[PDB]
Amino acid sequence: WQECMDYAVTLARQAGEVVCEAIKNEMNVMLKSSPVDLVTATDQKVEKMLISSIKEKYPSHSFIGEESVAAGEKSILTDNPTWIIDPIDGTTNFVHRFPFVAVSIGFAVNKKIEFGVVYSCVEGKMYTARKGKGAFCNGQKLQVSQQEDITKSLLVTELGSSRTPETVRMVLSNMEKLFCIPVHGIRSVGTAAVNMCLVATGGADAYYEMGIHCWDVAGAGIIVTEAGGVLMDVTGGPFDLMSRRVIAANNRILAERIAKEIQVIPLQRDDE
Amino acid sequence: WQECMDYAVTLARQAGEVVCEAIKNEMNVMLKSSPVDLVTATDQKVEKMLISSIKEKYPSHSFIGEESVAAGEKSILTDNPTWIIDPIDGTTNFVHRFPFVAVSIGFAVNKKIEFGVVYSCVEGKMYTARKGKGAFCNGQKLQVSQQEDITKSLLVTELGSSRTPETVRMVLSNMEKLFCIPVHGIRSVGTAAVNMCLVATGGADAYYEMGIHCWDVAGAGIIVTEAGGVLMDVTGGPFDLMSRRVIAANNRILAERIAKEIQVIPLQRDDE
Ligand SMILES: [Gd]
Ligand SMILES: [Gd]
Repeated sequence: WQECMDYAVTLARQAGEVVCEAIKNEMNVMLKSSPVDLVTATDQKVEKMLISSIKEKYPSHSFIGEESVAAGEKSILTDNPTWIIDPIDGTTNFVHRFPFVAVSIGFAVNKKIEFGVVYSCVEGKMYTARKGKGAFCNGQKLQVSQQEDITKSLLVTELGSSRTPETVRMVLSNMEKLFCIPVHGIRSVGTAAVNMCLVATGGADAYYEMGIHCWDVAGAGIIVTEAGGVLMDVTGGPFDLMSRRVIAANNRILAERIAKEIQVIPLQRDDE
Repeated sequence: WQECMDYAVTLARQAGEVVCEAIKNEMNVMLKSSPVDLVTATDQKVEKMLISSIKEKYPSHSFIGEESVAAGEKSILTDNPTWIIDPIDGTTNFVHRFPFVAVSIGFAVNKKIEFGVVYSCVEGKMYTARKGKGAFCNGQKLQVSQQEDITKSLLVTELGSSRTPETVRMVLSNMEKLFCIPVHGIRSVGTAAVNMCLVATGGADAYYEMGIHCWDVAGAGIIVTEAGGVLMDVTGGPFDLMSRRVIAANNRILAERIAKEIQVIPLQRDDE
């Protein structure tokens, strides 16, 4: 898989320069399923670029890409080597030129993530990890923080893509409960992958979110774990890449505490 | 004032260097008015260095510094040339090694901000503005976004330092109201000064917060305005530096819509 990985880094770095030059130009913003569900020609271009290049080199491999799913493709994960991608994690940020945008690539075999590559383009920060081999950022080794007291923690989360009153109310109510424990604070950068990378560096103690997709988390998941973190479902069960829910934390104490305080939202699985 | 400004820039870089070394070291974390109201020895030494360096060149100027006020110095703003400083804007970020921390220096004459310097030390971005001269980041001129439609905007805000349930509930309901217009999103990097510089670069369309202090916004206020944006009170009225409230937007159209949607939170003024 090292070869695939080596290749993935080169691809991500390259896709990153396309995003990077694009962010300075005018964009034709399109809508997908709602007025806040955005896409640009750059997300589509980037995904097409990634997919042709990998299939050209790994014809037998499968793909799960955000925009191809939007175009008809189905997000079912088999045992087969699969490339899980969000051409631009932080699409909204991209549209606004908010400087937190990543190319996210996760590689799964036997339905378990083997490596991950997350390229925060505007900062020129390359985050990578290979199962059993470490988490790095521009060659520097990552380690999650040591914090076991929630009352001294810094959390990351996002507001979500739903604008339905009932759902928003649940998301804010979950926030409120955490906030009031109290915790040191809550931050929101606008990208699950970047948020999770902040946990892998020890900058944030934990990230949680409900409503994400497998492409948003496939790359960064392994980076948190290889940095010494844990992935868990918000239900307190085992992390499930297709569940639309995640808790990425420095340790299991913090993760179970968060699971405890928040209420789950009903969501349609990515494999349904 | 150019001279003063030229000297402020130098001091910012110097203090910026102290913060950056310290961030990777073990810290002495102390409490101020509560368990979530933090201070480190770095906050204190940077502020001391700044003031003692200023007083030396300009013995007759006045100072409003966060940690000094904390120490008994009052926060009364007079016509005298006054330096308004947050030695570390984003103290909580600093304690966690969350990479958004800034040195913020505002300089006011006749109760009006004449120039501001915000150094985001970790990113290495020097933001400066001088009334009537423009706003820059590392030598590149800034300009706010042109978005006039609230439904296509990206907002930045903070949850605040209060953990009083009534208050918390007001912050979140304010958020809910904006969220549901809907707006494209809401971000939080953990520092008023950096959040405001993101508006000045056109990365975010507007920033609002109730509960900041004059030292949190004095430096960044002039950056947004010289970038072509506006400062307004939450009433839709004129910006009042000592009021603990601000709307910093690309333009008056978005500024006024936000003012129209949010409810005021009662707070003690900096001058009370
Ligand atoms: Gd995306
Ligand atoms: Gd501070």
